[PDB]
Amino acid sequence: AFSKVITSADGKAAYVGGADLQALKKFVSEGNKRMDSVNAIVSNASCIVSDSVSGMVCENPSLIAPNGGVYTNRKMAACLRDAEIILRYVSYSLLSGDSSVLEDRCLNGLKETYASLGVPAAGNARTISIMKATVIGFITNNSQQKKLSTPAGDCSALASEVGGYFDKVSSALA
Amino acid sequence: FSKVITSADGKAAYVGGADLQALKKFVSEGNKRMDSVNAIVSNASCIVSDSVSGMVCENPSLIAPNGGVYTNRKMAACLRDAEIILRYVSYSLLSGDSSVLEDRCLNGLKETYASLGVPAAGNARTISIMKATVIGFITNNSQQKKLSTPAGDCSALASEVGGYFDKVSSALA
Amino acid sequence: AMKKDSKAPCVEVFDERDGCKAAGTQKASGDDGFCVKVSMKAIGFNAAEAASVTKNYGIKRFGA
Amino acid sequence: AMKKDSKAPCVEVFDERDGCKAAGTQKASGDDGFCVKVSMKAIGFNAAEAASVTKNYGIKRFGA
Ligand SMILES: *CCC1=C(C)C(=O)N/C1=C\c1[nH]c(/C=C2\N=C(C[C@H]3NC(=O)C([C@H](*)C)=C3C)C(C)=C2CCC(=O)O)c(CCC(=O)O)c1C
Ligand SMILES: *CCC1=C(C)C(=O)N/C1=C\c1[nH]c(/C=C2\N=C(C[C@H]3NC(=O)C([C@H](*)C)=C3C)C(C)=C2CCC(=O)O)c(CCC(=O)O)c1C
Ligand SMILES: *[C@@H](C)[C@H]1/C(=C/C2=NC(=C\c3[nH]c(C[C@H]4NC(=O)C(C=C)=C4C)c(C)c3CCC(=O)O)/C(CCC(=O)O)=C2C)NC(=O)[C@@H]1C
Ligand SMILES: *[C@@H](C)[C@H]1/C(=C/C2=NC(=C\c3[nH]c(C[C@H]4NC(=O)C(C=C)=C4C)c(C)c3CCC(=O)O)/C(CCC(=O)O)=C2C)NC(=O)[C@@H]1C
Ligand SMILES: *[C@@H](C)[C@H]1/C(=C/C2=NC(=C\c3[nH]c(C[C@H]4NC(=O)C(C=C)=C4C)c(C)c3CCC(=O)O)/C(CCC(=O)O)=C2C)NC(=O)[C@@H]1C
Ligand SMILES: *[C@@H](C)[C@H]1/C(=C/C2=NC(=C\c3[nH]c(C[C@H]4NC(=O)C(C=C)=C4C)c(C)c3CCC(=O)O)/C(CCC(=O)O)=C2C)NC(=O)[C@@H]1C
Ligand SMILES: *[C@H](C)[C@H]1/C(=C/C2=NC(=C\c3[nH]c(C[C@H]4NC(=O)C(C=C)=C4C)c(C)c3CCC(=O)O)/C(CCC(=O)O)=C2C)NC(=O)[C@@H]1C
Ligand SMILES: *[C@H](C)[C@H]1/C(=C/C2=NC(=C\c3[nH]c(C[C@H]4NC(=O)C(C=C)=C4C)c(C)c3CCC(=O)O)/C(CCC(=O)O)=C2C)NC(=O)[C@@H]1C
Repeated sequence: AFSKVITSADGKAAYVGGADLQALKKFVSEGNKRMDSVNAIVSNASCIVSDSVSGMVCENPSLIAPNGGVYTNRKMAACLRDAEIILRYVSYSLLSGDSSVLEDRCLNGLKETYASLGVPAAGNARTISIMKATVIGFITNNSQQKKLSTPAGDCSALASEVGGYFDKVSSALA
Repeated sequence: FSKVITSADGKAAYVGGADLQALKKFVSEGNKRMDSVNAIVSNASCIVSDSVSGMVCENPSLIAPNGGVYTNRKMAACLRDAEIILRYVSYSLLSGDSSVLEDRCLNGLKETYASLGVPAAGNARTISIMKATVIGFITNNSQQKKLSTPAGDCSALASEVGGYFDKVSSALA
Repeated sequence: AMKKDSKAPCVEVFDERDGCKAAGTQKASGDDGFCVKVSMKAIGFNAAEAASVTKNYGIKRFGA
Repeated sequence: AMKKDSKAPCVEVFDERDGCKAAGTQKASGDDGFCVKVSMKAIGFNAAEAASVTKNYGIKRFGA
């Protein structure tokens, strides 16, 4: 449905509403909660990313010292960008109920690229674990400052699913 | 930058280099002033959301039926106005004067809000919190984020921007 | 393959059941208030956020 | 007069003294890294943020 968007030369937007969206919500499990879950990620993308990268640094502040992985704002900004890219591919995996595109368009070759550039794998592992923790926290009403504007209920199955997409990233970059 | 504003043209103006070096001679404390404007605009979203939130939390009737910000549109319009006001204040601080804030934001605004039922007490709380937040950043009293500036005293610019917020408060009281 | 072009799926979810419609925004067929949008965009660098994290990483936010 | 068109001066301040340049962003004359941009823009509604305030207004944030 949105697969055309992934492959189009310029990625112009596709939209799904009305009866086509009714159908879409039937082909993925827990369609309504799933949409709230995707919304939680993308609506909070900035804070998810900045909190996770900040925590990788506060646990290992040599990362912002000379020779460190996010020394200088150019590298810091590139790291924040990558964390958003990864988060966004995870958001799309949760929308679609599978990880084919995350695996193909995000993870395939990424370790090799980080190894060539010297991006520290231990830092990457911590950034991912925090993004995972933050997203699951939102979805399970364990976020402390901001709660989601949803009907109250249990989203544990979607939390486990999105956790598995983050684990695909962590495993690929280990 | 008056051309940008005088006309509805909608086009951006840019100034850099020796041009900006000169412009900074026409306002006091040019460099700290640019840091102060940057702090306002870089944090605009959180300044606005914290101030409108503080509004509601002291008077939660405002989001009950018949309240000033009940429904998403009314809340969104309020957040929008709070950002409009903050941005006119940021422009006053960039330029060192309040002429545009008065002519293009305040002139006629009390009367519009009277017609539409935008309550003055709620506006007063939102402005006071935006003022406190902005001064907090400029004076190193923000607790979750600090500015990336040399350490120094910015009390004079804090008092100047406080005066701009006070022009808004006085207009809308 | 990861293309190295910084492009990622940008998903947007809409719930407009209050009936508040912004002009110009009807992009698919429907009258129930729901829509999902996906585009492929290059994710940009954000110097302001990089500056902030470089300064403020050691502050615990959001009761984390 | 307030034009009731939601338009406000949108100021952007650039400090690019670290020498990092983005393609297509040089809009003024200068090599010292500094630039100020001003444009008049209609300030838009953010329904997601309105929803968030409606849910979350009573939580104190930022050591406020
Ligand atoms: C998106 C911002 C946000 C809102 C809003 C909210 O309500 N919660 C939010 C973020 C959030 N963060 C976490 C978990 C962690 N965040 C960090 C980094 C910070 N801890 C530090 O020590 C540090 C430097 C001083 C930080 C900056 C860490 C380490 C975690 C824990 C990661 C883990 O492996 O568990 C969450 C999850 C819920 C929680 O409160 O812990 C959320 C929602
Ligand atoms: C932009 C967000 C932010 C960051 C980041 C940061 O480091 N400080 C930030 C905001 C900020 N807020 C204030 C002051 C106030 N904020 C509120 C609203 C909240 N108080 C509530 O009771 C409430 C509902 C539960 C809120 C939401 C208020 C009332 C104030 C005080 C205003 C006053 O008259 O003093 C500041 C100023 C410094 C501080 O920590 O108080 C800042 C920087
Ligand atoms: C974990 C994700 C959350 C949690 C989520 C829940 N959402 C529930 C019902 C629900 N959500 C929507 C909006 C959603 N559907 C769409 O099509 C789109 C946009 C395209 C959106 C944003 C709807 C329509 C519904 C049905 C109920 C209603 O409208 O009131 C829900 C109830 C269970 C269920 O219906 O499966 C839950 C639990 N709730 C939580 O507390 C955590 C934080
Ligand atoms: C309250 C405002 C702050 C405070 C700010 C200070 N800034 C100081 C010097 C300074 N800042 C800049 C960047 C600024 N000038 C520009 O043209 C632009 C972009 C267009 C910006 C963002 C520069 C270039 C300078 C001078 C070079 C340097 O000092 O690095 C400063 C020192 C005093 C002074 O120069 O007047 C201060 C105190 N510091 C604080 O602690 C509060 C939070
Ligand atoms: C390198 C990757 C940096 C980074 C640089 C970026 N700057 C972006 C927008 C931008 N920067 C300026 C200032 C520059 N232009 C000038 O004419 C002068 C002085 C004469 C300077 C110092 C301007 C005016 C602009 C906006 C252009 C406009 O409004 O028309 C930018 C954005 C590109 C995008 O959003 O896709 C970038 C990436 N950003 C980083 O994180 C690193 C540290
Ligand atoms: C009324 C003033 C509301 C308000 C509504 C806004 N929606 C905006 C963007 C938007 N909304 C949709 C969903 C809508 N279009 C459809 O085709 C369908 C169903 C088939 C629906 C339910 C879409 C697709 C879009 C994006 C339009 C596009 O991608 O071309 C919007 C603009 C946001 C902005 O300018 O930043 C507004 C203002 N927003 C509010 O706060 C009140 C509550
Ligand atoms: C953040 C948690 C990391 C960190 C990240 C860095 N990545 C750097 C350059 C870079 N990253 C990619 C992968 C990115 N591009 C894509 O197209 C996609 C998926 C579609 C992804 C996830 C590429 C291709 C590149 C280089 C080419 C480019 O940037 O356009 C980077 C700069 C490193 C350097 O120049 O030395 C950083 C800092 N670095 C860290 O320490 C933490 C752990
Ligand atoms: C927020 C702290 C308030 C709150 C504010 C509301 N304002 C509403 C509508 C509105 N606001 C203006 C002034 C605004 N437009 C401009 O062009 C400029 C400056 C250039 C300003 C500051 C106008 C003209 C209007 C009506 C037209 C429109 O919405 O575009 C509003 C909705 C009222 C309505 O729908 O009639 C609200 C809720 N409300 C509160 O309770 C707190 C105190």
